[PDB]
Amino acid sequence: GSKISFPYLGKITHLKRLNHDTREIQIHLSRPFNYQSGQFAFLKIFQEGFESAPHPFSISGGHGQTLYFTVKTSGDHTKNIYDNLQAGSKVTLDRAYGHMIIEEGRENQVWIAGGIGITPFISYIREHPILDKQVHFYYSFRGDENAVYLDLLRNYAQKNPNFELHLIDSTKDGYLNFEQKEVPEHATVYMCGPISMMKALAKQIKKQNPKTELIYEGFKF
Ligand SMILES: Cc1cc2nc3c(=O)[nH]c(=O)nc-3n(C[C@H](O)[C@H](O)[C@H](O)COP(=O)(O)OP(=O)(O)OC[C@H]3O[C@@H](n4cnc5c(N)ncnc54)[C@H](O)[C@@H]3O)c2cc1C
Ligand SMILES: [Cl-]
Repeated sequence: GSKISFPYLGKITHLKRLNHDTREIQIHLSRPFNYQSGQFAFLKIFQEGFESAPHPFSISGGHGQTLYFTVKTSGDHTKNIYDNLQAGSKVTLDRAYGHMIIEEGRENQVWIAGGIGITPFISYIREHPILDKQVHFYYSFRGDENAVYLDLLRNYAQKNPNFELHLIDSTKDGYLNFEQKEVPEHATVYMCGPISMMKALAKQIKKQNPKTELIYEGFKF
């Protein structure tokens, strides 16, 4: 307990409904905030009609006094977020958490995202406009209407040729599968999506390419 730490006080400045069920929150904080792309944080909302309990969400962009989250409806709080959350509202955050720093991974990196699991990588893309690493990125989503940030990703491919982008619509091709997929020899694979999808892909990637490093963060929708 050798540090006195105060929560990060914030105001919500902008919101955008990216699709039918996912909403992007832009926050201004009272003082600069440390994180590294791939970490999450615990957000507490103070608006009439909202529970103020802390929910974790992956940080999906920002530096300094700007922080972004992208929320997919999955239950009542998130549904309330999509529907009713309002610019002006006060929020606090404790601090960054997680062991998924994309910076610290190898030169070579494979990225796998299922659904709203793309958020941590949007973080990376947003804060590294020119890309240093070598990236194969697999974005899996259930139907075009569950994809987000498409334009941002395509713009990023155009600016960064060392950025290689695969869009899988799982309803077209079936769940992503890495059995007959090879992996760069000295690569780090990062993954984020439904827990069910993580565990299945971990299995497939530790067996085919058992020499690969693999960091993931699951959740349930
Ligand atoms: C590290 C991490 C990062 C994350 N990042 C993100 C992110 O970037 N974006 C994002 O949208 N989410 C993210 N999540 C998930 C998010 O934290 C939760 O999904 C969210 O806080 C749930 O809030 P809720 O009240 O809407 O869900 P709840 O209503 O609490 O329920 C959650 C789930 O449980 C089920 N459920 C609800 N009520 C009941 C009941 N009475 N009985 C049985 N089952 C029930 C629902 O089907 C629902 O899907 C992350 C989670 C983790 C752990
Ligand atoms: Cl799951």
